[PDB]
Amino acid sequence: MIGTQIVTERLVALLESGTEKVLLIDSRPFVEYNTSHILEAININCSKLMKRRLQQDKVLITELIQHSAKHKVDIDCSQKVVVYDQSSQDVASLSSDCFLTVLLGKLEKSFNSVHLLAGGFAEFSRCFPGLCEG
Amino acid sequence: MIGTQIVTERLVALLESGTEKVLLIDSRPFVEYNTSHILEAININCSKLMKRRLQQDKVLITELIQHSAKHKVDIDCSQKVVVYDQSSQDVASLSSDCFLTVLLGKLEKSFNSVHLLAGGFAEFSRCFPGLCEG
Amino acid sequence: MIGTQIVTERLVALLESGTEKVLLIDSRPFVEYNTSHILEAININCSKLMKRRLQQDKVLITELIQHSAKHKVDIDCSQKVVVYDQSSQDVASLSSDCFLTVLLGKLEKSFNSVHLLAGGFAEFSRCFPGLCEG
Amino acid sequence: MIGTQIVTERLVALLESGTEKVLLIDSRPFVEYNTSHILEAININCSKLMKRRLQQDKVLITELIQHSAKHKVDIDCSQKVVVYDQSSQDVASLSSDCFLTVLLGKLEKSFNSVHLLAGGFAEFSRCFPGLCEG
Repeated sequence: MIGTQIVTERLVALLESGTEKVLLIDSRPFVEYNTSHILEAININCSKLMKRRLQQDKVLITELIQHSAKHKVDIDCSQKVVVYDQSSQDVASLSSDCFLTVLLGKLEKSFNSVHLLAGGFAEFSRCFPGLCEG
Repeated sequence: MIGTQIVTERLVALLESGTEKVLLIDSRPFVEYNTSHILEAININCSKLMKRRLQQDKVLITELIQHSAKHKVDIDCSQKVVVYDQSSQDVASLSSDCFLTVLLGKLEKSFNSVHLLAGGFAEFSRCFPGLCEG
Repeated sequence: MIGTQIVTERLVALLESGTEKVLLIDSRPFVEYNTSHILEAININCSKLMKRRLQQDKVLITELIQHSAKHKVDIDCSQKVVVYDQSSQDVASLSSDCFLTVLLGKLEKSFNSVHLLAGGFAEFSRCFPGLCEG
Repeated sequence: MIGTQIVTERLVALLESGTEKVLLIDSRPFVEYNTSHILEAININCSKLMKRRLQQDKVLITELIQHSAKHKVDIDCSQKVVVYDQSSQDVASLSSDCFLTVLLGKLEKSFNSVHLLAGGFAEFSRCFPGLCEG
């Protein structure tokens, strides 16, 4: 896993353009997600069990994404994928074995461009409240 | 689905010099596969029942690829993927609603480089019988 | 250089439905190009002198592509690239040290998807004479 | 231009792995570069003139990279490219028309993975002094 980031302003620049198709993933607990999240973000359960099954490779990230979608999600390895939790500043500040870290590895294998959101939902919701759904 | 081909000879070249990881997909009936197939190739049942599940996006291709593997098949979008049937010369000569075309469409979505083997397992086993497996 | 092909028919399909940007490269002598070439195709002189400059990496392919364009050719690595000569059936039938093979090698380095047109400008102009340009 | 970042720790993780080939680009003035820079970083002159020629598309970024290399540089669109200046924190904190911003656009077009180093040479040299050359 390489691990790269995108900042809020640049994500919004990305969303506002008909340039790229974005897969937005919210890796927080569902109460948080259901409470508020970035528009059209897909909730991927931050479970300790799900982490085990992903690293056991008994679940595929592409499988989890689609099962987690209320919509019928488009899986396409050309989609720019942005992941976020509550307040992680960068990939380096993560522990080697946590869920988000595991999630990024699986994603970087199935998608060409995978980025963590700098500051997480905390910063994003702080800057663009009109872009969050409750 | 765009549809590109690789000729039998460039496949071997692609294999011999391990500069790229190759995912080899045998899309023929199980009996044809189990008889003889290109070394290390993965069999994806030519089931019209599996077809209908793919077009329904009720099963993902990478899911279907890992299910059809004895070893731990590494789903990685930067893998070069080569599909083969019995004796298809190229992608244009395929019907609009056949398993292969359905298979290639879903594969090109999950994988960067996806190629049909020009001539199928007919010409390959006709040229490199030592690279086949009983 | 791996070496993959696209058949005349899938090229047109690739063009008609603008879901991908296509870079069309005519690798024949200038007189052959100027007579008739596939619509919008860029001519890259088959010069043994240009060959030697490419293998010396004294001229870059994207440099050579923009030099050989009347319009502003957008060098973009995510462009689908299709090369053609007069009547080459596939990449395997090419000599190890010919311009085409040298051209494809450098192109695959600068571009994600690079394909030889199966049958060259012979079969294409034999099938879509309306998509040729005098 | 999308614009993404990589932090020092993750760049070093990237360099230390035989996983990916990295193109390291130093976009500062040459006195700074010659004074000290990250090992094997290629100096790309931060010139106001060069900025104009790049945006006029009269110079190609792939052309500039190779001309700027004391070594014979490998241009290959699969190379992970990390760019850095003195102390830019993220892409969003850049002005829309500055050189670095122009540089990132051109690079993102010729390379699949292009990232700005979070904090620039200032932070990198602050953390890994043994990885800088004077």
